Amino acid sequence: QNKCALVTGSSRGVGKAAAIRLAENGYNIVINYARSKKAALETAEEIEKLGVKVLVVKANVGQPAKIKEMFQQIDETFGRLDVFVNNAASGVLRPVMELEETHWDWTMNINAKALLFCAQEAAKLMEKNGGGHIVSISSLGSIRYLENYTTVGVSKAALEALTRYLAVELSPKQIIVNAVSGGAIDTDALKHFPNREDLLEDARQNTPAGRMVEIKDMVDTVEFLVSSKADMIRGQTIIVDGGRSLLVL
Amino acid sequence: NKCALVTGSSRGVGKAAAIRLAENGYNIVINYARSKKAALETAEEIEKLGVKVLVVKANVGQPAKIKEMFQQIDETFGRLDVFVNNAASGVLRPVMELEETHWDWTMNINAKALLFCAQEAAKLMEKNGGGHIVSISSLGSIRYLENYTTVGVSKAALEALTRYLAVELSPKQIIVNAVSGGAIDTDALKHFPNREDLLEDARQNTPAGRMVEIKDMVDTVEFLVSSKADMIRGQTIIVDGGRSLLVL
Amino acid sequence: MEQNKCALVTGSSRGVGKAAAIRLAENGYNIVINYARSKKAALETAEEIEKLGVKVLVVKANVGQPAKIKEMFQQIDETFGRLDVFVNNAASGVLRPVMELEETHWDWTMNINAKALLFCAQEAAKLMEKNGGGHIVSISSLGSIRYLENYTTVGVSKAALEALTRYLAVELSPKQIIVNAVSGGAIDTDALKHFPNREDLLEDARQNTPAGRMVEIKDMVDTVEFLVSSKADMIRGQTIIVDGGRSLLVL
Amino acid sequence: NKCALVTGSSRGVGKAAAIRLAENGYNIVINYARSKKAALETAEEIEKLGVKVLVVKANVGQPAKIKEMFQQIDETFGRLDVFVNNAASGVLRPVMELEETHWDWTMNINAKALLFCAQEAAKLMEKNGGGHIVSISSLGSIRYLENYTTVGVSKAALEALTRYLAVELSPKQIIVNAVSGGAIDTDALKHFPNREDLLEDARQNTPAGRMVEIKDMVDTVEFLVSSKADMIRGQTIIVDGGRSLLVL
Ligand SMILES: NC(=O)C1=CN([C@@H]2O[C@H](COP(=O)(O)OP(=O)(O)OC[C@H]3O[C@@H](n4cnc5c(N)ncnc54)[C@H](OP(=O)(O)O)[C@@H]3O)[C@@H](O)[C@H]2O)C=CC1
Ligand SMILES: NC(=O)C1=CN([C@@H]2O[C@H](COP(=O)(O)OP(=O)(O)OC[C@H]3O[C@@H](n4cnc5c(N)ncnc54)[C@H](OP(=O)(O)O)[C@@H]3O)[C@@H](O)[C@H]2O)C=CC1
Ligand SMILES: NC(=O)C1=CN([C@@H]2O[C@H](COP(=O)(O)OP(=O)(O)OC[C@H]3O[C@@H](n4cnc5c(N)ncnc54)[C@H](OP(=O)(O)O)[C@@H]3O)[C@@H](O)[C@H]2O)C=CC1
Ligand SMILES: NC(=O)C1=CN([C@@H]2O[C@H](COP(=O)(O)OP(=O)(O)OC[C@H]3O[C@@H](n4cnc5c(N)ncnc54)[C@H](OP(=O)(O)O)[C@@H]3O)[C@@H](O)[C@H]2O)C=CC1
Ligand SMILES: Oc1cc(Cl)ccc1Oc1ccc(Cl)cc1Cl
Ligand SMILES: Oc1cc(Cl)ccc1Oc1ccc(Cl)cc1Cl
Ligand SMILES: Oc1cc(Cl)ccc1Oc1ccc(Cl)cc1Cl
Ligand SMILES: Oc1cc(Cl)ccc1Oc1ccc(Cl)cc1Cl
Repeated sequence: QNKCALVTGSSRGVGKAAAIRLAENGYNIVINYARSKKAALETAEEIEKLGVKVLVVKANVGQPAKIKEMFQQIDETFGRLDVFVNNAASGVLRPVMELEETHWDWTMNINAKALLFCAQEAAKLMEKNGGGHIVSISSLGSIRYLENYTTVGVSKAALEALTRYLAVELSPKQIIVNAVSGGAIDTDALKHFPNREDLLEDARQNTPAGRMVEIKDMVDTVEFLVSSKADMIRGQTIIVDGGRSLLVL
Repeated sequence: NKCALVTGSSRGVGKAAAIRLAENGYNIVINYARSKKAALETAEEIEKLGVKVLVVKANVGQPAKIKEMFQQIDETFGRLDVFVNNAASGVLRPVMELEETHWDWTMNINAKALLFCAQEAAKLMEKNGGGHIVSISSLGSIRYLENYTTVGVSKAALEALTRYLAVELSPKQIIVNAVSGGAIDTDALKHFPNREDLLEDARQNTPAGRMVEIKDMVDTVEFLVSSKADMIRGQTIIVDGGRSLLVL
Repeated sequence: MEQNKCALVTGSSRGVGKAAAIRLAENGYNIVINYARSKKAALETAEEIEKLGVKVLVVKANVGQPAKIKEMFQQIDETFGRLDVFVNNAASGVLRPVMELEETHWDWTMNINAKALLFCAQEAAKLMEKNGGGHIVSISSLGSIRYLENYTTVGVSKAALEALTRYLAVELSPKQIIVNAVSGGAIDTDALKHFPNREDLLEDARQNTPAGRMVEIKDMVDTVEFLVSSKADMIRGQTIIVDGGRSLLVL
Repeated sequence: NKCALVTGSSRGVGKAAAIRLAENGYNIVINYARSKKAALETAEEIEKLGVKVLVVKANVGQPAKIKEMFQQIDETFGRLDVFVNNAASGVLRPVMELEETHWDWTMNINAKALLFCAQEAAKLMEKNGGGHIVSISSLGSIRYLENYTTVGVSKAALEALTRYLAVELSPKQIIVNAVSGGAIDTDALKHFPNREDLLEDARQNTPAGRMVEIKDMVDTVEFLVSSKADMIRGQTIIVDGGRSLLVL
């Protein structure tokens, strides 16, 4: 058969566009979501027009038992997996002094713990045909301060560190692991930020490139990192931000 | 007089940090999870230096135990000036063998602890116009150490939390940083199946020509809480004899 | 002015630069080959590229001299009338212990490895404006940010090269010029013969790279090709490390 | 009595560092290129602290003048324990306006100088048990500062040379590191056509709620030469009030 790709959180936004790009390149697709079922089924219908097979799996990736159920479905339906894009994220955006334990656990479980358990199940499927590629999506708040972003920034720093440990430990399985970090993108996720207009204004005005990052720019780097043209890039996080992080003022 | 808490100060780096702060006149809170005998021995040594000591058993992996410990500090000393986040644990095995409990145990003790300890520290620090927070990290936050995934991932989280705390606690005049060490010959190395490899690497490959010692880590902590480092914020200072520079 | 896009690669008579130029030619770019002394190698290279059905200009220019750079870009404007891609690849160096370094060793290395990018980028930007933009990619190594034995002159020059990459990436952005770099681990090429510890570098790369093999010229060229492709237009002032995971390790 | 050299110590950070070391008991070598009166005033101030001072005119962009200066230090004091590479100059212009003379000027003074000065320092230090070398850098080494290309590129070269020197001088018992600052309101800042924007950005956006002062740079230099920083090697410590953490 043909190669298969899973993209977590692919009902909308970056994940959806990544799943479509992989489908355009001949991959069968696993679409994943937590609650936005209608958008997930609509994405699946769009992608099936390309002549690939699509499996839609509801699985909150913050719960390893749901991860394991999802991968059992992938194994039953396709019997293989070749590309895995860890893209889903959630979070609680408030000042650090107001954070509660549930806010930390929710965010860390979905955004960083997910990669460890998805990577384990992905590797077991990838070993069947000789390897594969894993790419995670991160942001500038892993290494810099974004206002109100503590829970998510800390999870993304864990995610990038996990990307390094997996990149070393899964190399014997011929699995290539890396991450792509973005500057701000005008998706539904920005609506979580009470300072949404400030972020957009800053991206529009202060990005050296002269425009904001778009979903296509993140997808283009994902595509490269799964393409076989990037097999000796390992454990790296590539920053796609139009040059915004280079500045001071 | 000012008061300092060091989590995990029954032995190793934390014990030495607490002793150094006592030598500097700070009253001390010693904290442990199970090593009570060692914690009381440490408290006895520190009272010889002429400061007061409070010993608190509190597993920092549990926010409720954290809150209890800072309630005792408020009742005993009524203030806090220095907080060193030093306690760590972990499960050291290959990534494919890790289970959810191994992740939760490690992330709760090593990284979640700083969040809840920092919130409680800040509440006490702002009573007297501020304070300093320093956390202890290692080269595995940014590089690969064998079987160290749970711990390395938690130290990367801790350094990122250090950056977020350093910005958001600045209005309270609290100065927050971290110190990352190369390998040190403490009881922690007993957790590693490759202990002898780590020591031999540190001995032979460190440019300085010797291993990092506890004293080197404490020297940087002492600098970071001294008032001479108040415009260093959110930084992780690497103390490794130059080991991480090499790319053999 | 040429109808098809045109690319310059400095130091393209052999090694990574030669391979990058052949790759760009395979993708339809007309090519400027550049060398300082290896004229025969540069001419054989151009002959292989002409068989791909693109035009090739061969220019001798020591890129450690800004005057020779200006002459080179004057030849490119005269022959092709445009430049769309510029890959700053040439390097030289003096490999010895830091205590044995003399001023001439520093000047030679900095001039060819780092100063070259500034003046080549200025001249490239002037040509790139004829068609509204372009891409500049420089080649660096792990010695920019780490210690590599005997590599002080070159490592310091590559750190300068990577900082110049960031400054150019910001300041050339209004001209729609995208500037980045690619940093490699060790590759079995003619350049390893410059190292008195060549065997130790090879043993290390072969034994300690997580990928289980050494970087090859092809892996460098694959990244170059991506960074000039239009798929990387919002990557700016970054250095992408291509080392099989080697730099991740400690022990 | 140990001896310390600080390049460019007629005014600004270099002057304050020389004063601080003199307060700590070091004999001092003051260095300048053109500000003779200022250098002489500085020496007079320092002589009042009870230490010996040597004033040496040497343009550090010229390795022959560097060699001459260290011969004078050897003859006068017979030793050197601390060397602070602080002198800098530059040409602040957009990248398209830069000429080869602007590059050579800036690179010779800011980066070439550390190589040759560290070579001569090491020959003196290794004769007497070793020493410390600290260079001063800025955020422009790793970030973009407007018009700062020549200086930012030279400072990236300086931080790389700091790494290479840290490794290769370790067998001589010489500890080499760097300190990178945010903006400071010194005479150097008047070379910037956007000085007012740098000052406003530093005052408004630094999380600490104030600008870095000369004293904060000096405090870190003092640490990095002190014995308490002997296992910090080839690191650049950022002193910027947390400014570099932000995006916006
Ligand atoms: N937008 C931006 O500016 C930037 C985004 N990022 C990263 O890009 C990635 C995608 O974000 P973006 O596309 O903007 O966000 P969107 O809100 O558009 O999409 C998020 C996707 O994640 C899914 N998801 C959320 N939680 C879970 C969960 N527990 N389990 C399974 N799926 C889940 C959502 O599905 P559902 O509705 O069912 O929850 C949705 O499909 C994230 O990792 C984000 O951190 C990085 C840099 C910048
Ligand atoms: N040793 C090394 O090579 C290096 C260590 N580090 C870091 O240094 C720090 C100290 O390690 P080190 O001194 O070597 O180790 P030690 O084993 O000597 O000391 C660990 C201390 O932490 C305490 N501790 C462990 N878990 C908890 C918990 N849940 N709650 C409260 N206290 C706890 C221990 O007490 P108890 O016995 O009661 O559990 C002990 O007092 C750690 O953060 C480690 O990550 C960093 C780099 C290198
Ligand atoms: N080989 C490796 O392990 C690695 C190499 N790199 C980098 O890759 C790049 C290419 O190296 P590599 O292909 O291995 O080296 P090679 O020796 O194979 O080729 C070097 C090329 O540079 C040219 N060159 C040297 N000096 C000048 C000059 N002054 N003016 C114009 N051309 C000049 C040479 O031509 P001529 O003979 O006429 O002088 C030759 O064409 C360099 O930037 C290097 O730092 C990076 C990481 C690893
Ligand atoms: N001010 C700031 O915001 C920041 C400064 N820095 C760094 O701090 C260091 C000191 O700068 P700062 O104190 O602000 O500047 P000042 O202008 O106050 O002092 C500069 C000193 O350098 C000397 N100097 C300049 N060129 C030479 C030369 N060729 N040979 C010998 N001495 C020379 C000057 O003496 P003379 O008059 O005789 O030439 C003078 O004593 C520099 O490395 C700078 O890059 C870093 C971050 C921020
Ligand atoms: O990580 C991100 C970073 C930025 Cl700058 C913008 C959006 C991002 O993505 C998220 C942020 C918060 C939540 Cl609740 C969910 C998502 Cl997807
Ligand atoms: O973090 C560390 C890094 C290193 Cl190189 C050596 C020891 C370390 O500390 C620990 C490692 C594992 C566990 Cl279980 C507990 C501790 Cl205190
Ligand atoms: O930069 C490099 C880094 C490595 Cl690991 C290997 C080779 C390199 O390339 C050079 C090294 C020295 C000189 Cl003189 C010339 C060149 Cl092309
Ligand atoms: O390096 C610096 C960085 C900053 Cl933010 C401010 C001043 C600096 O120092 C200089 C900058 C330019 C010149 Cl001509 C001379 C010097 Cl001393």
